Amino acid sequence: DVKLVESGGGLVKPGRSLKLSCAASGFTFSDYYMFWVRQTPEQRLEWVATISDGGAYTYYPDSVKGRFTISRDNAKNNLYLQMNSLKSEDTGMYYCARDPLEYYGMDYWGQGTSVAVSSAKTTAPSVYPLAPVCGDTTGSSVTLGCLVKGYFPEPVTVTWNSGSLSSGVHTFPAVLQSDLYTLSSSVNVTSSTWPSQSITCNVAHPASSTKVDKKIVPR
Amino acid sequence: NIVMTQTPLSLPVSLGDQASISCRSSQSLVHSNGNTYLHWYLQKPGQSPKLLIYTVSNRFSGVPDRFSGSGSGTDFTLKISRVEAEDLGVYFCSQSTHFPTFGGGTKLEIKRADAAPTVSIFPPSSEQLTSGGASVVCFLNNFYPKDINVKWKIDGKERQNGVLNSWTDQDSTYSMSSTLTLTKDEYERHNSYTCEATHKTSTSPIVKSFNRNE
Amino acid sequence: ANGGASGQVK
Amino acid sequence: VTTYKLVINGKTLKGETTTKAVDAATAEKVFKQYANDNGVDGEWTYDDATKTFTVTEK
Repeated sequence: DVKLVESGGGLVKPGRSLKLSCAASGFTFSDYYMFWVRQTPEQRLEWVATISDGGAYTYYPDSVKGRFTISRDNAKNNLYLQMNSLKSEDTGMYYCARDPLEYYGMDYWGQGTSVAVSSAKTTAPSVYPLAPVCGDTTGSSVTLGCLVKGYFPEPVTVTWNSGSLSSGVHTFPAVLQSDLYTLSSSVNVTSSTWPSQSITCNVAHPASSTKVDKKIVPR
Repeated sequence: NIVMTQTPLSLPVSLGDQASISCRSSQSLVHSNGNTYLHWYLQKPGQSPKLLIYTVSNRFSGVPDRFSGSGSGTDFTLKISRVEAEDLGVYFCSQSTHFPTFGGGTKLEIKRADAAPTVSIFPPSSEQLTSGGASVVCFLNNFYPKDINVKWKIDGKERQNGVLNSWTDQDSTYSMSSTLTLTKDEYERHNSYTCEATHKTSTSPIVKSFNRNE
Repeated sequence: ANGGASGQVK
Repeated sequence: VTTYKLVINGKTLKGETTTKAVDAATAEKVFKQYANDNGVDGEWTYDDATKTFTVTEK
């Protein structure tokens, strides 16, 4: 069956360039028009390039015209995308896809390759405790958290009490904040549980080799 | 430049339910050759889009006959006669009559009973303030449906500037964090901080506050 | 036109 | 550049982090910014053999 495998994505500084490849198998590659389609972090799909079956004709939207070049090697069953003068808005998952023979469309897509364009340097996160506002004598359940701010690149990993505190935890997806990443996690426990028992967020940022624990104390 | 718009944004369903999603194009999708190149795709998390319906109503290879498409000109709909768990994900329409463009996607998700959020507000930590920064955080946990409106109010005035929100994926409930990031100096400009949530479950907002000087 | 930005109809 | 390490022995923050720097002094500035960003306030020591700095709070 038809298979497409994209590769090559990585981090590149703004103004820089990168080449993506897309290996095709299970069909006569040379008979089909091929595309590159990307999906942004907010999950919108955007067509970025088209190439005719034989390779002579290439098409691009205005957002990419003059910076991207789609190409293909029909002997090796490879589709390519050279990206020049990269901008932060080019950050996204890149897919190659095939044009069916009897209608204009996209029948098969690959699993994708991620591209990130940023001028940030590797930075370990700051880990701040989110303890409840002081003075709560209700005896109701308490919600605690950890704020993991200013790291790059992704990702980070977060556990509570080395993973033994797994229920009632919400770890939110990272957001780009000051050209760096930020995430948070919350954990909810009965009031007889904390602060009598310690609660600690365990944070890891592989890229900076950071491994830190932050015990959450009351205000 | 043909704009593709999907309705609804999200469509919660129970297993076994019928499902309908619409896709509106800014201009006719009829090609000069008479055909309408309007397609539907399903994308599951971590996977690429897969073709479901091509050229308005043609089922792609392997697609069950539970899926059907129709519509004409500029208004099209994808139907699921009976929803199964494997159907859940985001459905996208696209058009290939002009240079390819895609709708924003309709997420098909599992219906749950309505649930109000549990709201908790957190002042900046001592640690961050020592550092010169001030993040105020609010968690809005375990609610349903997903639509929720959150407002930061400082001495009664709304603040949108510096607010970033992050939503957890679908228990079947949703959760969300809102973080207002200020400098220490800005944070010290005001004393009353409130995180206010408006959700379908109630006519009244859920308000959680603290005072910088307490 | 046949072949173009959105593919072809062979 | 070479790799330098930091051992943080704080009252509530404990663990490790690293940085790539031209020399130890250059690494110490990155690490003091990092500790300051995490609210740490402690005594700095350095182990030459393992190119590891330690910041310990009372």
